[PDB]
Amino acid sequence: QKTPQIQVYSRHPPENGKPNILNCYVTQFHPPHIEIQMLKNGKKIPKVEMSDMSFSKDWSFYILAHTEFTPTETDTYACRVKHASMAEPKTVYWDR
Amino acid sequence: NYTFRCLQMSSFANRSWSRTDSVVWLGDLQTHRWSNDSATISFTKPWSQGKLSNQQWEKLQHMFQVYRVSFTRDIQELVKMMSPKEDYPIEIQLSAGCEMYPGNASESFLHVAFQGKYVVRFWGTSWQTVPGAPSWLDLPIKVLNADQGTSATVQMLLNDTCPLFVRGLLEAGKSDLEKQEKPVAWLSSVPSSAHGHRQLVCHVSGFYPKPVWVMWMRGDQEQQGTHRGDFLPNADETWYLQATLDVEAGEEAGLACRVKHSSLGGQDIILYW
Ligand SMILES: *[C@@H]1O[C@H](CO)[C@@H](O[C@@H]2O[C@H](CO)[C@@H](O)[C@H](O)[C@H]2NC(C)=O)[C@H](O)[C@H]1NC(C)=O
Ligand SMILES: *[C@@H]1O[C@H](CO)[C@@H](O)[C@H](O)[C@H]1NC(C)=O
Ligand SMILES: *[C@@H]1O[C@H](CO)[C@@H](O)[C@H](O)[C@H]1NC(C)=O
Repeated sequence: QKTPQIQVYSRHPPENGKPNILNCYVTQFHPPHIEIQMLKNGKKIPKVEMSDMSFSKDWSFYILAHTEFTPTETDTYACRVKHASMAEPKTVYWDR
Repeated sequence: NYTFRCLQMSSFANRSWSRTDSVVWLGDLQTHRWSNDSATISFTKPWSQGKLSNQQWEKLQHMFQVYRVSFTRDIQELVKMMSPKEDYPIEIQLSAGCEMYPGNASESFLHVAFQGKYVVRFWGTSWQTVPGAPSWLDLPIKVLNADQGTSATVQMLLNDTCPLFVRGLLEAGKSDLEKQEKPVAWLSSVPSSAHGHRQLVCHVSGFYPKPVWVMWMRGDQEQQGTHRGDFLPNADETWYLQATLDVEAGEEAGLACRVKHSSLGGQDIILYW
């Protein structure tokens, strides 16, 4: 049993009011059953693309979530993960 | 120098629930997916069939379809043979394929993990448990090594088919595999874990292929405090990476991030703080 690491990053340099993509890469977890949500000001973003699940040389799973977004000055973004290795959901905020 | 790997992920939650999903990678590009939901393997590239004819592909796919159904029932029957030592939920992973060297040389591999831990491989002409594998596997592995038809098939796949197929992929997928995408870089800061410090961050994104150089600089002096992070995939088959430098307050001035990449052809990106 293994705890997911979560990293959040934009595809392009963030300019306010310019379209961009926000990525949430979740790694190092086991077992493969996992829920990933991306959040805008604490609400779930509905249209989120997921890559196929895969795994590394060390057998730990990984998967990429991404979504279209255009940043602003006041909007805050996060990626929240529910997994059986954690009694609580882990949330990682986008750095900016 | 490419590694072709077919990855299978099988989950068994109880006697009535299981799914098996696969993905195939040639280096860092995905060539196939095979969801539990589809009868057929799906291509994720225009060149995913390699140089094989539709006849050869159908025959290969057909064998995997047989295999997936047989795998699923074999494992669930093996649960009841060794219960209640190890009960549900059960996770199995297979990683199989070949490493392609220059001069038309290759090494093939077939590795299996149980509950996230390497336990079995195919080697030469037989399946074998690895040292430290649980001893209840020794009998099931003998049962399987008695199936000489499976053994000959797996031997064909590893010795002939795998390097054959991959030679074709490399030819047919040349322009994607040899693609060059240019990095775009930008600078920012985030809080440091130490007091009176700021963490300078140099972000580099959209580059392909993977190899890249990124350093914080003060003139020609490389800043040995540069902490390079992991390669993180973008969703468009390019790479993302960031390098950080924790610096005292006031000492930021004069710093620069410098990026080298094969797609820039000597023309390094240099950003200044
Ligand atoms: C597939 O390749 C392997 C080589 O890895 C062959 O297995 C070897 O066979 C030789 C000669 O028959 C044996 O003396 C070796 O002990 C085997 N190697 C190992 C590492 O155990 C295998 O015969 C080949 N099969 C086919 C169908 O070509
Ligand atoms: C089997 O597992 C699935 C998925 O975890 C679950 O939804 C289902 O209720 C289980 N069924 C039985 C009979 O245990
Ligand atoms: C996976 O596919 C098999 C075979 O088609 C099917 O019967 C099984 O119920 C599927 N499992 C899930 C969880 O959808």
